[PDB]
Amino acid sequence: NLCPFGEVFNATRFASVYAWNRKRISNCVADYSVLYNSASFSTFKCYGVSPTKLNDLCFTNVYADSFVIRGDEVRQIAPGQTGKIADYNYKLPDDFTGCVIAWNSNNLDSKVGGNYNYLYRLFRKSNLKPFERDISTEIYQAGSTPCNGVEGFNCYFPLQSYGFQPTNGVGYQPYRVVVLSFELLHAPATVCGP
Amino acid sequence: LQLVESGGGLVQAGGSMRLSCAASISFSSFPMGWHRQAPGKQRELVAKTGIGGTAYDDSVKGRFTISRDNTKNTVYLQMNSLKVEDTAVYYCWGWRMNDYWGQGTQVTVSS
Repeated sequence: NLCPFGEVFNATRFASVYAWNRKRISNCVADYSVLYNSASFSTFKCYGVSPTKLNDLCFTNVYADSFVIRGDEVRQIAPGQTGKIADYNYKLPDDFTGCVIAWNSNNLDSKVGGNYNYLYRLFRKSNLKPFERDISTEIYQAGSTPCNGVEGFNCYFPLQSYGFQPTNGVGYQPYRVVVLSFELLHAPATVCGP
Repeated sequence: LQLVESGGGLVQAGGSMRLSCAASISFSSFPMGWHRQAPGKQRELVAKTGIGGTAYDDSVKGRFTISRDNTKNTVYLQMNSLKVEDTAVYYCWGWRMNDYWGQGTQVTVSS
């Protein structure tokens, strides 16, 4: 009946941004006002839809993409952005319709001695297409000499860890992000407001 | 294996020794450190270091010192004031998506 927003927003662990999660939400009633009052969100904006009108709308499905990035990178989760995250990890289209929601998760995702579980992709041959996911771990050839499985200068394992520790500056602290895509198909709606 | 240990052996209580470890893969932004397993006991952390910080087991604080050369992807464990309890198999360790372990090096401290 009620949409399982808790499974996404309150998951004990989030995905690394390079392997960002997508949860298909269907056949349920969604109260986005309650969701807005669910926590102390630092980001809760929408594109192509009005936030305060979400409870009046019906969608065919809703897709919740979720991941962790550092604070300074939240700005990249938006149309028309560039940077390591937008280029190589998670890319929204220029005509994105949906909502971006982000909150500081330093209390959940940082640990003394470092939490290294959250990773990001630092190198890639080309930029991701919108909503593309790349989970490959092939050695990146940044130079003219082929790597052939050997790591070294200009031959990089393409993922790096955030290594969140609890006293990082806020720009280097972990932020959990949920991007809600509201799918409109020429089919009966399955996700409506109250 | 990706982690190659060196050092170890037999020492008297109060003595010292130094363990070394070289990785053939890059642990840049990832942790490297040392674990140990006494006979009939569970393998436990000794020390680790990385961009996330440096942590020691309570029993070795003030006696063991971990260091790391990021350029060579090497990690070291200076073991001072060795105690009989410090006798164990010591493993070089890293984490990069999965755990990486060295071969295991016997350290024996007797009086």
